[PDB]
Amino acid sequence: LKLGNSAIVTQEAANYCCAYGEWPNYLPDHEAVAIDKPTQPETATDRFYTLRSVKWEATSTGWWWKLPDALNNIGMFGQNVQHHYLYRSGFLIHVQCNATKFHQGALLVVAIPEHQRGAHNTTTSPGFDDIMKGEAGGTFNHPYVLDDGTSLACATIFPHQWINLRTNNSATIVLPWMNAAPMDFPLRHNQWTLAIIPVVPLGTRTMSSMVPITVSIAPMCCEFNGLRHAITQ
Amino acid sequence: GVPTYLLPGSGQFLTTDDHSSAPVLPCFNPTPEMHIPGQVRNMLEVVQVESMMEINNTESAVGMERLKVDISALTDVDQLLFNIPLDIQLDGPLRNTLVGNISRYYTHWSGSLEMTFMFCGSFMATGKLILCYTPPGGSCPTTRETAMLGTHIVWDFGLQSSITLIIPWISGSHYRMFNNDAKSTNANVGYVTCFMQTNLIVPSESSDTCSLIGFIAAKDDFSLRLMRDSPDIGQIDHLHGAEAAYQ
Amino acid sequence: GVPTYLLPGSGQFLTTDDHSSAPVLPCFNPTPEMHIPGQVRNMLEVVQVESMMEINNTESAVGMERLKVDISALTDVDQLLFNIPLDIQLDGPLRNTLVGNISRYYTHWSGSLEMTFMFCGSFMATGKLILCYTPPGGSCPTTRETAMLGTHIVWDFGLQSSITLIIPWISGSHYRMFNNDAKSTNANVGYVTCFMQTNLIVPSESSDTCSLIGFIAAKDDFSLRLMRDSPDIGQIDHLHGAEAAYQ
Amino acid sequence: AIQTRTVINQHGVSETLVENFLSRAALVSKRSFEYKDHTSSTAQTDKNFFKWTINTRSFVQLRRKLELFTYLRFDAEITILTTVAVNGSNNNTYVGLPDLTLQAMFVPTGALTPEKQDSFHWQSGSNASVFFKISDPPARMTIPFMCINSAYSVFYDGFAGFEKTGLYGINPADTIGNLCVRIVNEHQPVGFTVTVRVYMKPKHIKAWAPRPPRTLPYMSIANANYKG
Amino acid sequence: AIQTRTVINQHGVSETLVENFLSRAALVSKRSFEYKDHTSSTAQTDKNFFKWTINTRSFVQLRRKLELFTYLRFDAEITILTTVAVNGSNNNTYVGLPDLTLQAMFVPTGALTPEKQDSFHWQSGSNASVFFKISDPPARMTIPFMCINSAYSVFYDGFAGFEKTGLYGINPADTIGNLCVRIVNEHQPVGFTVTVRVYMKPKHIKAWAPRPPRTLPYMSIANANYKG
Repeated sequence: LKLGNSAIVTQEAANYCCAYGEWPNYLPDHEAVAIDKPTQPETATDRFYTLRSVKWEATSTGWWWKLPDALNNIGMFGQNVQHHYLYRSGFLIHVQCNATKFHQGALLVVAIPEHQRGAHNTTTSPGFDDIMKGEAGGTFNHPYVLDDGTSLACATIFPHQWINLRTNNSATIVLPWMNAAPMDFPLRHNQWTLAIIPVVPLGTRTMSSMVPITVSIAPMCCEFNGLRHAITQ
Repeated sequence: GVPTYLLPGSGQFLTTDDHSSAPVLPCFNPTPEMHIPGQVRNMLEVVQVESMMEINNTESAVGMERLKVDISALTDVDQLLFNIPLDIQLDGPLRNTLVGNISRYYTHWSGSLEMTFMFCGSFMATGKLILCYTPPGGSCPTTRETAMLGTHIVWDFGLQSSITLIIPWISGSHYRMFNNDAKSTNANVGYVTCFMQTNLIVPSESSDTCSLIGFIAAKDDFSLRLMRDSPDIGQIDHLHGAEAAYQ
Repeated sequence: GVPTYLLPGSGQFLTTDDHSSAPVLPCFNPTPEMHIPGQVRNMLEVVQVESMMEINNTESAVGMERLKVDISALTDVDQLLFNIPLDIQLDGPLRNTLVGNISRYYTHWSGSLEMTFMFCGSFMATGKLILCYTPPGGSCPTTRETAMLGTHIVWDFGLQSSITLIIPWISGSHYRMFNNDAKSTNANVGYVTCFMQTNLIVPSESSDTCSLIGFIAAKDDFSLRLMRDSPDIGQIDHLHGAEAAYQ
Repeated sequence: AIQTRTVINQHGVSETLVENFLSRAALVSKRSFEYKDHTSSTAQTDKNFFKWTINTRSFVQLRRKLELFTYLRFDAEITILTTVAVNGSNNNTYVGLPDLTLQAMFVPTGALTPEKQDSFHWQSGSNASVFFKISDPPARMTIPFMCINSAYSVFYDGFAGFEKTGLYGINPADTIGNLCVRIVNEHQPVGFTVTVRVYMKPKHIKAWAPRPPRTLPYMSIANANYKG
Repeated sequence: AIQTRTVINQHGVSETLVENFLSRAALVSKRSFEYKDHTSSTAQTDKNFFKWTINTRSFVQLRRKLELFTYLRFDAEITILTTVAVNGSNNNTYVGLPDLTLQAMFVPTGALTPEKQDSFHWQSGSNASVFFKISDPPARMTIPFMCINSAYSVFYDGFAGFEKTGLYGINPADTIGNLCVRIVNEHQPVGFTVTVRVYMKPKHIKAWAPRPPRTLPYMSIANANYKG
């Protein structure tokens, strides 16, 4: 299953979320008016980059990875992120958890457009260290407020699936480009923010026995700007 | 010259007018409007999608675990598990929801809501659970016996993970019928309750305190009218970022 | 009489309006408009023609010999000969050019430039010379080895006198994102560099210090938007010819 | 605590459109700047002219209204209602309120924001200005969509640049303009405390990616920090 | 020294037209003339009326804008924004600002330019005048193309005549007019320092033979001398 990349993820039936009902796509007529030489429809960059499995406990509150914060500094996406000024990509969010049938829990897989997350009880803006986290990503110190001043009770209006462990352990959110910009710089900006937020703590008769939440992201229809341009003629 | 007279009201500034004024800085083509996904043309498709409620009405449970309710083996049979009122602009589960927050921008919010519960237990966490909805005209149920008399459904979550409830024609508004008193009159127009049809039973290796969440959405007949300022956030008037754009 | 009301904004003077006013001194036929050559209908055909740059970035070379760069027999192999940045509104070669000066009247200047170099040596002044253009995302090259990795052309001017470079989609603007700070934020959106592929060799009777100039133009996709006052010349406010028309 | 209910017919859908929902001219910025004759330059860059970067986050109710949606495109109809007030006293019958005019000049991104009421940026010409009076109706300028991307990022998950500190949520784009309002007249012998109450009505509104609203009170304009 | 870049879509060509590029009403001349009651004729030919020969070279930014092109034909829409100001003090409540009118009379070539506010040239009739007030909107006169050749020589490589000295760049043609603004009212007991800020918006603009812009600062209106 999901054989359209250089790396596959074998799982159960797909049940994808068409994020806002739309699929990823490249530049249409917007290519001529945007920054030129965008031609590279980078397919080795579409490798299914599985992030390291964050550890679901009952005492845990949540996790987040911003979509250019993740997948940069590693792989083809990371290398083209350093070599390339600007890019466009949808993201195939795929969230798995090897949780047993006996395990108890709900999990709001929510991908947030522009999660401009605030700090807690400090009026200053969050900076490079507490925004650009990376591969492991940050944890929701206040998942009920979504670290933004918003409410988690209305986080589902965003593109979202639901890991109710009694019925599914798989999420698939097929994110579009999601920017005001047609193409945007991956260094200075994040278009999406995957958020693994348990609205139910992980439940076992033991001390919430171990499940891992393995998160796998493939940049679908990933399109950078072209360094190799014929500057002649 | 065209003979015109100034009407009573000419030269006034109405804040709710559709008069197109003079475009300042002209002949400027903006950034050309491209198809950004997720286009919002109406507030209805905002509230037509599901959104969780603050189902735990206990004030001790605040923050995270107020979006969920705990069902254990010691929670017994014929006990009121949640007592969600179907009223928007008063304190309760219908406060930080999508429909409640968008309809807090409006006075009248007549329509129908589509409130959805999923059980969040183990795969074989089986238990019969009766959900009773009561109309605006009637008393709130306290037992399973008076829950059975009203319009109710029996949701056994042994095999079905998410249950889906359709609510007929909730209609509430904001009333200021008192002469300049600003009483902020409210309305009670429904309740959705929960009772335990049997004991929730679990395997010994799984957790006994099995949890439950729920969502609420709206249908196409849900509609809003007469927009107002939402009193969720007041004017703080001493924000730190303020007086910096003013510099 | 036609019943009119004064709109909010009536009677104001906008400096960017297209309102045709009352023609003072009427029934006066002007001098009838004859076909003067070189008619300018747009600023694009102004910047579409070639114009030299201040290629010598050394501040010691000012005035005349800053439009040209000297290549001698002692300038050796694998040396950075010019380091032209492809940015408009900062100090460098792209300051007193046509495109730079016209796009200094505007904030946004996205498009493509057509920058042309001709060698100005002797007829048999032969030398291989590598021109490397770098995209906005990337570091400036310092050697021939890192010039070869980037998008580059090798221009031997032994037989070809003028070389013609096409630059894909340079896009820069003026940014004032800071709240009332007037920082005048700039942008770096490219570089065009020069390196010596081999030693420039000349006959003994000809000059060894062979010079090189270059031009820059624009294509049809080059365009400007949101006009502003050009800060090339400020208000001096004590001009000698002033207060004489005021007499 | 009276509990009453009414039956609402309510056969309308157009009142919940995004265009009608955000197209209300709400108070987005207001302060009183002290125009009274400054022989000595005291409290500079804010005394004799009204400067405010055009942002919807300055007032809380309208702010929470526009951060219901992630991406917004609107031509902000700016209605500028200036009411002067004479500070001090001259007589008891009528102090005399002149029909003084104001230059409500709009300074976009890439343009020089004025730093005093008599700076050379007021006479730039490139940045468009309206000249309106107190006795006139308030200045209704509908500024167009000023953003180099196609929507206003009322959240921007990122920084203005890869370096410095404090640019989170600060788009290099958007930055709708610097609404700079002065008094064109040279300083009268009597002073006025003119408060510029400017109202923004977003027009031709398209919203994208709708969001949960803000639930705890705000703490800063530039960020979305919270008191949890 | 923050370095940020944005992607601009920018699918427009009409914003770089010559008509839009020079058709901005920019401040071309402004001074305050002392209208206050002259029992003694002091500082004559400039005290009680505003005289300015209509030329685009008086202000530097707009000057460098129109000497981007050699030959220009435009009907100069002249918008005259006069703001009076009472010099001195009378009371503390309201000094009283009268709705005095002004004759913003346009004196072309071959016509007598007035030398005082009560000269007989103000009542000539042949040279067209507008009568507008302070409480009125500013006087928008669109004067036509006043040149005996078919374009305005913003450079004229030559002299007004084969003799005299100092006529280089002085076209016998162009000489668009003498914008002469007075106060029609007889001298009030209280005085006003009225500053006439006239804005020129060139209209129906055709440009010919486009040029390099000016790069060193200007030193005189009449010539193009430079500080090299």
